[PDB]
Amino acid sequence: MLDAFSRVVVNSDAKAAYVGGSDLQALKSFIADGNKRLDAVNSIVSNASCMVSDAVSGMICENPGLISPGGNCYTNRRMAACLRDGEIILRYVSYALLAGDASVLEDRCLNGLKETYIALGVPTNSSIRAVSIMKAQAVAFITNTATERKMSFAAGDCTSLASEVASYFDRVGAAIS
Amino acid sequence: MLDAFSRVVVNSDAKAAYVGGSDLQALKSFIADGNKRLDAVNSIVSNASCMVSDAVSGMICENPGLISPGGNCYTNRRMAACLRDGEIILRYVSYALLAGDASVLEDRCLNGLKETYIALGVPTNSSIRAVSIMKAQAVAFITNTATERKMSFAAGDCTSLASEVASYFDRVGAAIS
Amino acid sequence: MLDAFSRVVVNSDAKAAYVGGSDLQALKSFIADGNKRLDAVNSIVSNASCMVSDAVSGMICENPGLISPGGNCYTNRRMAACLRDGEIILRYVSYALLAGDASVLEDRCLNGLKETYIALGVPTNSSIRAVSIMKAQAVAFITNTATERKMSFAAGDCTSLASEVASYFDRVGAAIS
Amino acid sequence: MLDAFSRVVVNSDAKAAYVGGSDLQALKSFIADGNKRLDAVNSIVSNASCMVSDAVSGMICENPGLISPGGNCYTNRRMAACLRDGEIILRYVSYALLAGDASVLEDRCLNGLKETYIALGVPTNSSIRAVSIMKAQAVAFITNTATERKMSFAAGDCTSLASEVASYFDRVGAAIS
Amino acid sequence: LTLPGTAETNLAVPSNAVRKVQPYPIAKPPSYSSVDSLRPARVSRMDADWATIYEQVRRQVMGNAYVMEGEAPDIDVAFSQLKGGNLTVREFVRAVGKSASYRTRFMEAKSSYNFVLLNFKHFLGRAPTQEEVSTHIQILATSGLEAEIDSYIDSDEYKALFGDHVVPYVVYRGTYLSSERFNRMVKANPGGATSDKAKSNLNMIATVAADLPTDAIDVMRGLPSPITSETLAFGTAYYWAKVEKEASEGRSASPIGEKIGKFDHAPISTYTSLCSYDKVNKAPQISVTNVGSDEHSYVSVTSKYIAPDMAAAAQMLADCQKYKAGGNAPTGKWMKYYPGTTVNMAPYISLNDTGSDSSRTVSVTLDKVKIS
Amino acid sequence: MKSVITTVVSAADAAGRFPSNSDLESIQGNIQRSAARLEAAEKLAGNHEAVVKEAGDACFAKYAYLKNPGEAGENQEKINKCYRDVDHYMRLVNYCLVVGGTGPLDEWGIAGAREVYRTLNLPTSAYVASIAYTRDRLCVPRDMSAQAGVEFSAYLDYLINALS
Amino acid sequence: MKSVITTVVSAADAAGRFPSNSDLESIQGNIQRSAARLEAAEKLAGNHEAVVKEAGDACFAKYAYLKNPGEAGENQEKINKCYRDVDHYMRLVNYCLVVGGTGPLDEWGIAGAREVYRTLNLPTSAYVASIAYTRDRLCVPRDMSAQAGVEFSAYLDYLINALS
Ligand SMILES: *C(=C)C1=C(C)[C@@H](Cc2[nH]c(/C=C3N=C(/C=C4\NC(=O)[C@H](C)[C@H]4[C@@H](*)C)C(C)=C\3CCC(=O)O)c(CCC(=O)O)c2C)NC1=O
Ligand SMILES: *[C@@H](C)[C@H]1/C(=C/C2=NC(=C\c3[nH]c(C[C@H]4NC(=O)C(C=C)=C4C)c(C)c3CCC(=O)O)/C(CCC(=O)O)=C2C)NC(=O)[C@@H]1C
Ligand SMILES: *[C@H](C)[C@H]1/C(=C/C2=NC(=C\c3[nH]c(C[C@H]4NC(=O)C(C=C)=C4C)c(C)c3CCC(=O)O)/C(CCC(=O)O)=C2C)NC(=O)[C@@H]1C
Ligand SMILES: *[C@H](C)[C@H]1/C(=C/C2=NC(=C\c3[nH]c(C[C@H]4NC(=O)C(C=C)=C4C)c(C)c3CCC(=O)O)/C(CCC(=O)O)=C2C)NC(=O)[C@@H]1C
Ligand SMILES: *[C@H](C)[C@H]1/C(=C/C2=NC(=C\c3[nH]c(C[C@H]4NC(=O)C(C=C)=C4C)c(C)c3CCC(=O)O)/C(CCC(=O)O)=C2C)NC(=O)[C@@H]1C
Ligand SMILES: *[C@H](C)[C@H]1/C(=C/C2=NC(=C\c3[nH]c(C[C@H]4NC(=O)C(C=C)=C4C)c(C)c3CCC(=O)O)/C(CCC(=O)O)=C2C)NC(=O)[C@@H]1C
Ligand SMILES: *[C@H](C)[C@H]1/C(=C/C2=NC(=C\c3[nH]c(C[C@H]4NC(=O)C(C=C)=C4C)c(C)c3CCC(=O)O)/C(CCC(=O)O)=C2C)NC(=O)[C@@H]1C
Ligand SMILES: *[C@H](C)[C@H]1/C(=C/C2=NC(=C\c3[nH]c(C[C@H]4NC(=O)C(C=C)=C4C)c(C)c3CCC(=O)O)/C(CCC(=O)O)=C2C)NC(=O)[C@@H]1C
Ligand SMILES: *[C@H](C)[C@H]1/C(=C/C2=NC(=C\c3[nH]c(C[C@H]4NC(=O)C(C=C)=C4C)c(C)c3CCC(=O)O)/C(CCC(=O)O)=C2C)NC(=O)[C@@H]1C
Ligand SMILES: *[C@H](C)[C@H]1/C(=C/C2=NC(=C\c3[nH]c(C[C@H]4NC(=O)C(C=C)=C4C)c(C)c3CCC(=O)O)/C(CCC(=O)O)=C2C)NC(=O)[C@@H]1C
Ligand SMILES: *[C@H](C)[C@H]1/C(=C/C2=NC(=C\c3[nH]c(C[C@H]4NC(=O)C(C=C)=C4C)c(C)c3CCC(=O)O)/C(CCC(=O)O)=C2C)NC(=O)[C@@H]1C
Ligand SMILES: *[C@H](C)[C@H]1/C(=C/C2=NC(=C\c3[nH]c(C[C@H]4NC(=O)C(C=C)=C4C)c(C)c3CCC(=O)O)/C(CCC(=O)O)=C2C)NC(=O)[C@@H]1C
Ligand SMILES: C=CC1=C(C)[C@@H](Cc2[nH]c(/C=C3N=C(/C=C4\NC(=O)[C@H](C)[C@H]4CC)C(C)=C\3CCC(=O)O)c(CCC(=O)O)c2C)NC1=O
Ligand SMILES: C=CC1=C(C)[C@@H](Cc2[nH]c(/C=C3N=C(/C=C4\NC(=O)[C@H](C)[C@H]4CC)C(C)=C\3CCC(=O)O)c(CCC(=O)O)c2C)NC1=O
Repeated sequence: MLDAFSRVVVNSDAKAAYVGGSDLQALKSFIADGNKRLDAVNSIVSNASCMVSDAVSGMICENPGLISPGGNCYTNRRMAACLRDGEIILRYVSYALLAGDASVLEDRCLNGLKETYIALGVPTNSSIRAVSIMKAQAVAFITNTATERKMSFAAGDCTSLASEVASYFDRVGAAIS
Repeated sequence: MLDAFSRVVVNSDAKAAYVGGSDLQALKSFIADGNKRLDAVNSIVSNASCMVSDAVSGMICENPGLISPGGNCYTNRRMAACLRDGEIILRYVSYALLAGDASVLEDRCLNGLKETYIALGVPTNSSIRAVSIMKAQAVAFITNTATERKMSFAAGDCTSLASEVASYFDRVGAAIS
Repeated sequence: MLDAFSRVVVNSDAKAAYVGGSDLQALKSFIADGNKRLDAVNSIVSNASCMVSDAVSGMICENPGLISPGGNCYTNRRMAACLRDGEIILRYVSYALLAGDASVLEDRCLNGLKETYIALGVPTNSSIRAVSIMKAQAVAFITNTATERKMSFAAGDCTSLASEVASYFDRVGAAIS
Repeated sequence: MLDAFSRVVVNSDAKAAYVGGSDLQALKSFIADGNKRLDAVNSIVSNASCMVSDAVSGMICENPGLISPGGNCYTNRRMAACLRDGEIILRYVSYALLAGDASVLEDRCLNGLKETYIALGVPTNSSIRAVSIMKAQAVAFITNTATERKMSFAAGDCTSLASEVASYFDRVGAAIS
Repeated sequence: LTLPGTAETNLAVPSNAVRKVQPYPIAKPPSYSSVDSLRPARVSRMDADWATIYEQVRRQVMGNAYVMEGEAPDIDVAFSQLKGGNLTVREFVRAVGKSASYRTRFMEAKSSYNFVLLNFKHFLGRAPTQEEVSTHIQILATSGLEAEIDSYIDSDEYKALFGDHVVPYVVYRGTYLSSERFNRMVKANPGGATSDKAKSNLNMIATVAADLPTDAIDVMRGLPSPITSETLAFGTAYYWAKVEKEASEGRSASPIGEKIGKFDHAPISTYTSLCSYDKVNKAPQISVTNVGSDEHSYVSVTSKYIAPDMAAAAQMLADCQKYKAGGNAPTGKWMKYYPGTTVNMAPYISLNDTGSDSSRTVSVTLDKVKIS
Repeated sequence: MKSVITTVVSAADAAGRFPSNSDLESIQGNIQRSAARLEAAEKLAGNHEAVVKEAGDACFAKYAYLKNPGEAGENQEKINKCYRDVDHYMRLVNYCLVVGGTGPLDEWGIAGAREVYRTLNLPTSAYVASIAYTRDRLCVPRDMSAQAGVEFSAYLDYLINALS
Repeated sequence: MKSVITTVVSAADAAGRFPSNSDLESIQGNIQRSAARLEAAEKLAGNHEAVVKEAGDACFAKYAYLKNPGEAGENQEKINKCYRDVDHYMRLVNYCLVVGGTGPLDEWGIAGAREVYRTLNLPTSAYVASIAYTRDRLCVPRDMSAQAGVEFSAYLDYLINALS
């Protein structure tokens, strides 16, 4: 819905202001890391299936109450859903990393996620653990500090995008808490 | 949904236990009155149209306040609804007599029956008197103590199924109270 | 087993109380005249919805100023409250016929009900006539001398139970006045 | 207790009182031959609904002018009011039988009956004929000489209470002479 | 399965045997509809590929089903003919609805009333009125499942909104046939990350579409409205009212309390002797059977049963509104407040000891099964 | 779940009618069939630890590659996870002998197997080798009745056919 | 039509799957029930002209008002229409004793009865007077076996409950 260029136009629509040379250079800096953001989204979706499968099994291996019967990841259909439930979280933070602001996931992924997991009986403390693994791994890829997979890049700074995707992964955690 | 066979597996699924020879004879006891259960459902739906028409008109003949204008069972549409409304209760209790447990009618017929009858404005004290006539005639048929209609049967005891259907008809009454 | 019945009627932590097959004759050996006493409550609670709708309408047709403007059974917020209150007296007196003691009836139902009805402005002239119809309605069902409904029973005398509820309805008439 | 029974009657409002079994044996000791006298009231008021429905029906078959148009029992407003005066004689002679005096019969009932029957056009020569049937009906019930309903009794003689109620019924008839 | 060109099956109307397939998808409804310019574009058969036609049929007709790869082969039967052109996408959702994968997550698991409300949510993309339910609940009583899904797809409301080539979606049309019918549609259709499977009772539109008044709550309609049409009103003002309608909409808090069933109870200081307001209106719920030697006697305590406000409506007001001709012949004022009151002895029956008598005065009127 | 009762009760409800004389006739077969399959259940429940021990390692005897490092069985505990992974399958065919249909096997063991065994790299050919080792090891005089060996084998190859 | 086979083979097709062990088990009920009802069909086909002669007239013995002029029975030939109009029902009870379900009774005799019997002024109470007169005259020693008379009565009252 709203990207990063369209975020400042609704900040300027509330003032009825022509967007000009006092904040275009703040948006010209966004295009200055245009390729830095562009390589960052590609590294998330490069190893995207190994992202979520390590993340949900790391949530299982620290808490085996879900594999116990009565747990919410006991049966085979629910593990197939929980592999796919965390995949949609990766699919929308990769949208919001590309769009530059948390607007595309806040209404398509977060609007309605809390009452779906309450009425299902999903343990909310475990899904907090499930997405915080994905916070620690998405900053491990775009800082190129992944130990088992190193990708080649043009060398430089990328920690401004590291707090960007880490701000998104606490937005999915706040709406489920 | 859950029959009498699948009721003892979901009790055993929470224990992760194999079904063994400590409660299989309790389930093999259920099959021993297989034909006793089978003739009992056939005697219910034999006289099923004469069941509900004697039940609703008996509720009218003791409480003639619904036939008065402004009453709930006043007009010709709502009596056609009320003859249909008690017919669904007979249709789903007969499913629970065939399935052996109150699990098919509980999530389909009773789930949300309480606020449906409140919001439409059904007199809930008269709905207790409606299905209590359907309770006392359901035990009148499967013990074959019905005076005007006697059906031939193989001789024996059938009072274990008489406590079964009488435990269903007050589950309907408790869900609407 | 009556302790289990008395603990659930003073609203302790159980939801309901079921009596089995072997416990039912154990209850019948406990109280005196256990076959007739279960038949007396089965006459009352099968016609509880007809009795309090007749006794409230019997109270209105004696003193018609209750449904005049300024009355207590005008504004059908109040009239549904009075139709509730007749059932609560009938449901507590049918337990006391079953238990054989009025001790539940005095401490759960009747202490402070004289103080509640003077605080609500409930008139004690018509409220005694609401009980005095329901004494005569309950005593006609027990000896099966109702005018319309004649229910089938094993024959005999039940006038020891018929004078028991007239003592129990007189305790409602004492504690309201 | 009898002063408390005096507080039931004279209060000009609806009131009710009972006597428990500890207090009952003091009442049987205070009155003389009270097991006859408590059987004396219970013979009458258990058949009071047929007693007034046969005596004022016997008044009509001796004087058919009251069902003439314009006669005083022509409409059902007047016909139900004739039975309403029929029962209220019969309760006030029963408590006069129960207390053993006639002072509650004169002061609560008969003071002002001649002043209200001439003002209402009530035929006093016909209502004396109605209460003399009720004098003749009650002496059959007190000596168990009714031809239809004969009641079981601890045997003995109660002709002293037969003359006691006939001294109460003519005090009604001398009050409206 | 039938033919490589088939516009309509089952020969319900006579003029479908001569009716062509639509050569192009139907247009949008011609009213203004300010909401739909913020909405995403509708997906049709002839603009999009089979990867997203299958997803939006899962996102609308299946709700949010999470169909697996081994799950729903009946849909994989019906999808394999739609890619071959063997049936239109109008007939495809008829084949989806009549299939058992639609039945085994919406028909057997939901309730009888909720199955109709989910059918208007999936097929028509709205929420019905009470008269639309009452004509659809008789098809579930007399004709069953297959004729009830025929009432949506062969209706004229479907063919004007979508036709033969357009996937079903929430059609904002601006000028509606009722003002309720906008906001009951909107409440029935939330956005992403919501399904129908957890709410085995839906329980909120099952009681707004039940009685014809009591339109639903505003925060239950400001929630799924689109964006730059909700904002500056969902930062923290109605946001805590939302995050509540969500812990109540989730787990299905039954709306006897605050929505319909609206009783002004007395304050807790008014009684105080019949105290402990957890209790207060509890009765023994007693049941006897007395059949053979298995008849039990289930004496439960019942819940706080409320005055039902319609059984007190039919009777005590509509019923028994007699009370006529009440001059009652006022002659002689010796009475006191009790004109004709019998002493009413009423002997509690002499079971030989520990049973005793009490008396009470009452006004006595003869009944209507009495004289002549 | 998907039993023979829930087949005919939901079909009578999707038609919107009473239980007809076909539906009462369908349950009459279960008296003739539960006498054979319920003793196959207690023969499975009384021998469930042996049929996981000496038949779960036959997948490792056939597929001796996967105990190499970098692969699906790394250490000793994932082999202990693997004998837990097949104990649920032998629980579920015990759970379907007691029902009479294939009800508890589909949504609890089958539905979603194409997802979780593709993402977690679990080879389904090593699953079905352990199950078909149990399938051909049935015989009449030792194990069970001659009739229960038909239907106990008839549930196992449905697990083969759904996993492959 | 709606048999016990076509119930379970359409529910397997609407799910889109193979006939499983729940579907194979329902046909095993037909081995135990076809000995009972196929004897009842031969007792019905060998006595069909008797059970419409001395049982079709019993509606007219109950309803002698129908033979009045201006009614549904006017002349001799509509009474000869009527015994054909009842013999088609007894052919249909014979047509469903050999199926096992209520298949040929529904769309051939029931589906559409509320239309043609209301428009042409035929009282359905005088239909079910003739049908239930055949229902109460079943007995074990003369008519059939003890089990065939249960099922033959179980298809008659389904026709009573459909028309009433
Ligand atoms: C108003 C003018 C007026 C009334 C309203 C009506 C009230 C009333 N009813 C009775 C007596 C009984 N009511 C009974 C209850 C029922 N009878 C039934 O058959 C059904 C099952 C049920 C609900 C309607 C019964 C059993 C009785 C006693 C016998 C009888 O049938 O009459 C009374 C009399 C009470 C008394 O005498 O104290 C009254 C006042 N009557 C009105 O006049
Ligand atoms: C109600 C049926 C009571 C009951 C009452 C008794 N009535 C008794 C006597 C009696 N009754 C009448 C009226 C009756 N006789 C008629 O000729 C006509 C119609 C014209 C009617 C309605 C009369 C006149 C009498 C005689 C008394 C008198 O004349 O004063 C009676 C005593 C019987 C007896 O005399 O042996 C009783 C007990 N009877 C019952 O059992 C039910 C409970
Ligand atoms: C940050 C998370 C990374 C990182 C990013 C940098 N990228 C730099 C230059 C650069 N990046 C791309 C990638 C992008 N362009 C494409 O065409 C496609 C595929 C479709 C992708 C994914 C390109 C072409 C360039 C060249 C631009 C240029 O040098 O002129 C870069 C250098 C500075 C800059 O140009 O922004 C950085 C720092 N490098 C890292 O170390 C982390 C891991
Ligand atoms: C209990 C509520 C009844 C009652 C039941 C008994 N039934 C007995 C035997 C039995 N029942 C059937 C009926 C069933 N079989 C069918 O083929 C069909 C229709 C398709 C139905 C509805 C059959 C065949 C049999 C014979 C079984 C046999 O004897 O081998 C029975 C005897 C003991 C038993 O077998 O369970 C009883 C007690 N009888 C009653 O008196 C009440 C009313
Ligand atoms: C009806 C026959 C009466 C009458 C009744 C009214 N009661 C009203 C409120 C009320 N009543 C009770 C007592 C009842 N509730 C119990 O839980 C128990 C036993 C433990 C009994 C006997 C209570 C406690 C309350 C207040 C609490 C509440 O209703 O929520 C009432 C409403 C008063 C008003 O709104 O003004 C009425 C009209 N009034 C009559 O005229 C007849 C005699
Ligand atoms: C003349 C009117 C009667 C008659 C009267 C007698 N009753 C006798 C004894 C008796 N009566 C009762 C029941 C009565 N007493 C009570 O305390 C209560 C209420 C709680 C009632 C209804 C009892 C319990 C008894 C005692 C019986 C016993 O213990 O054996 C009686 C015997 C002498 C006496 O005790 O007064 C007489 C003469 N009996 C008749 O035959 C005519 C018809
Ligand atoms: C395989 C042994 C054949 C072959 C098969 C192909 N079939 C193709 C499409 C297709 N097939 C059917 C019939 C099938 N689907 C059904 O739903 C039913 C019955 C209910 C049946 C028998 C349909 C309807 C369709 C169209 C739907 C679709 O295309 O998915 C197909 C794809 C053609 C293509 O696009 O290349 C193939 C290859 N063809 C062969 O060469 C061998 C002999
Ligand atoms: C008759 C014994 C009652 C009574 C009945 C009425 N019910 C009315 C509507 C209605 N009832 C239900 C529940 C029932 N129908 C179903 O389809 C299912 C299961 C799927 C059940 C349990 C529903 C869902 C509805 C709404 C649909 C409809 O209105 O047809 C009704 C109509 C009210 C009106 O509009 O006037 C009546 C009269 N009411 C009574 O007074 C007696 C006690
Ligand atoms: C007075 C209220 C009645 C009356 C009562 C009698 N009932 C007699 C026997 C009896 N009653 C029941 C049903 C009852 N017992 C239970 O266990 C249950 C619930 C599970 C109930 C409702 C049974 C089972 C029996 C035993 C014999 C039978 O089956 O009928 C009875 C005879 C014994 C005695 O004299 O004490 C009487 C007198 N009968 C009446 O005439 C009035 C109206
Ligand atoms: C019946 C056998 C008589 C007869 C009776 C009528 N009485 C009428 C009204 C009436 N009666 C009384 C006295 C009565 N009420 C009491 O509260 C007490 C004791 C404290 C007694 C003795 C009163 C006070 C009233 C007026 C009040 C009222 O009823 O509303 C009456 C109605 C007359 C009318 O409606 O115009 C009748 C017909 N009349 C007869 O024909 C026979 C002899
Ligand atoms: C039937 C196919 C053959 C047969 C095979 C043999 N099995 C032998 C030993 C053995 N078998 C099993 C599995 C068995 N136990 C079970 O609980 C079930 C299923 C319910 C089965 C199939 C085990 C665990 C063992 C080890 C020893 C034991 O526990 O019995 C065997 C001996 C040689 C060997 O170990 O391979 C043979 C020949 N036996 C027969 O008689 C028929 C022909
Ligand atoms: C069984 C309930 C009784 C019984 C009744 C009698 N029936 C008598 C004659 C009769 N019965 C029938 C109907 C019979 N024929 C059939 O083809 C079938 C079912 C396929 C049935 C039930 C007819 C047509 C007739 C007329 C003469 C005849 O053909 O038998 C009868 C003789 C007296 C009479 O005519 O009413 C009796 C007593 N018979 C029994 O043995 C058991 C107790
Ligand atoms: C005021 C009007 C009035 C009525 C309309 C009837 C209605 C009616 N019937 C029964 C009671 C019953 N109703 C039936 C029903 C039937 N009996 C048959 O033989 C047929 C198959 C079917 C009706 C067509 C049966 C079997 C009983 C049990 C008593 C009996 O065997 O007759 C009951 C008592 C229910 C109970 O005990 O809880 C009532 C109220 N009674 C009335 O007082
Ligand atoms: C042609 C001339 C002519 C008459 C002779 C009278 C005849 C007469 N008197 C009464 C009617 C009556 N008559 C009496 C009179 C008596 N009842 C008693 O108990 C007393 C002993 C006695 C009088 C001494 C009473 C009490 C009424 C009923 C009062 C009334 O009808 O209003 C009625 C009935 C009227 C009605 O139905 O309302 C008639 C026609 N009227 C006439 O138009």
